[PDB]
Amino acid sequence: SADYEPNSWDYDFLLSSIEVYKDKAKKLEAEVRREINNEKAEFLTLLELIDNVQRLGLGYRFESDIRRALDRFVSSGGFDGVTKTSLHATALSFRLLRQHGFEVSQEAFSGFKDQNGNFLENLKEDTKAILSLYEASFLALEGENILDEARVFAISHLKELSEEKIGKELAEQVNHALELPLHRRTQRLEAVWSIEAYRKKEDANQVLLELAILDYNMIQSVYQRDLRETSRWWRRVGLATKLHFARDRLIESFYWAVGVAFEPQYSDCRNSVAKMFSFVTIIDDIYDVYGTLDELELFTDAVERWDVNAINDLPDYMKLCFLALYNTINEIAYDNLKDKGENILPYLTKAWADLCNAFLQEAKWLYNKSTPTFDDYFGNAWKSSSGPLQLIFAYFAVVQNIKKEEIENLQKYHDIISRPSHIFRLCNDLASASAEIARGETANSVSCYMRTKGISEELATESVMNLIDETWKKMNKEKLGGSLFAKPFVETAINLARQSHCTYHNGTSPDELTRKRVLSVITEPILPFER
Repeated sequence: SADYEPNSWDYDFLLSSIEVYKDKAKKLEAEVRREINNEKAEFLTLLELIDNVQRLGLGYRFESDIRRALDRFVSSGGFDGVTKTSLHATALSFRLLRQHGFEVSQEAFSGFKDQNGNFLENLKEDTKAILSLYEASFLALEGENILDEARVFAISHLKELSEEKIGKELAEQVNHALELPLHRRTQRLEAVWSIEAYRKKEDANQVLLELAILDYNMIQSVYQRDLRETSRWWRRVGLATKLHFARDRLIESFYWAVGVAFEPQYSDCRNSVAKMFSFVTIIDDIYDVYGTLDELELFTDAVERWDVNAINDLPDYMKLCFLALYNTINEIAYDNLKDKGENILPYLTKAWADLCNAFLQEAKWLYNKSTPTFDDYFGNAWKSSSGPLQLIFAYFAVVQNIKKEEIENLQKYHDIISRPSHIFRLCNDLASASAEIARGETANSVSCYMRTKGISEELATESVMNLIDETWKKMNKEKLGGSLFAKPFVETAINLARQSHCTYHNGTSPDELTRKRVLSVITEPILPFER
């Protein structure tokens, strides 16, 4: 059928003094759509265009155009011949195809090996192709050994590189890929970086470049508006000021939400997740350092009973904390009862009851100086991260028609939200591993892994790294098909993982990097286009 219905992100709506900005955005967008649709353009060129469009942060806007292009690139058999011509073309086309649900085999790289079954060592000459292969390897599924091998062959060459041999441009490109592959970096962060990079190319498509900048700043404006309303709500609750021991992480929480749902039409999800993580921060502090087991026991009990007529059992500080959570969640339940005509309160309260219990378990292991095996510890840790609770709330804010089966699967911690949480927990612990280890702390996935396997931090650190890689492959299959959930929500879940990779780094300085990123994504707009 024909679809003439409007999009929640069309400039005609998002840009309703400004009339000037709208017309230009639409004109630029029109020309870009024409290019992606160019029926007579060199295939490799078409693919490189799609790649920039996406890297610059505009893929969500030309989603159907790109699928259409990839479709005729396959039917015409342009892909079959490419897998025999260039490595760069194969890898790039492979990544874009798999990314868009297309069925591709790892055997498309078998033609770049030798009799020994190894990639031709001379391929390292074309650094560009090596970068492409690298990026594509990350979309590997379980079993695809060729891709795993390709990732190895790629990193070897990229590390042994230098600006002097490839140039300041390609060099900056290699360092970026290594820092974090495209498939794992959040879309908003990758866009800021690519836009700064593209605007320096002497042959960069000006129309596309202006559109990227204009669109990026437009979306950022929504975030600022979103954060403004949420900052008002937060300050209204005043929970952060009344609890002298608690730390305020509203801005950091919002930054985190942007990684989960960057599309402008997702303000609710963005706000729901920002608010939720904000409460998680305070409650986490309550169980981690402030509360005594007797009190923690009472609070946990209160969240399970979800009875407002029993807050007088809690000590003053928890009494305030509990009522704030109680109302906030009931608020969200109301919104859903009003919009979807469904009572989801049980699902939201269960998520919170579960989290608190995970927090309680850690408080107990800590108090009793217990030493659970990695499996028991981690099993509890990926839940205490709040990752699945955040996804359960995201669900109701992302899907229009909720399905009893889907929510029941989320309630059972289906792979869709558990896998990303595994990564969430692992990236957090990895970043603080060295610190907590040299301090005698054992409450950390890496530390726990060390004790459970009896190996060095270096050894354990690698094991955790490989653990993440495996999780990504299983996570990639979920999105590729055979999922109970709609692909849109599968991507949301995965974004939690992506955000995890970005908010947890080694270090520019660590605290310095977290400041720059939050500013480049929320506060400071991108410098206007220069002709």
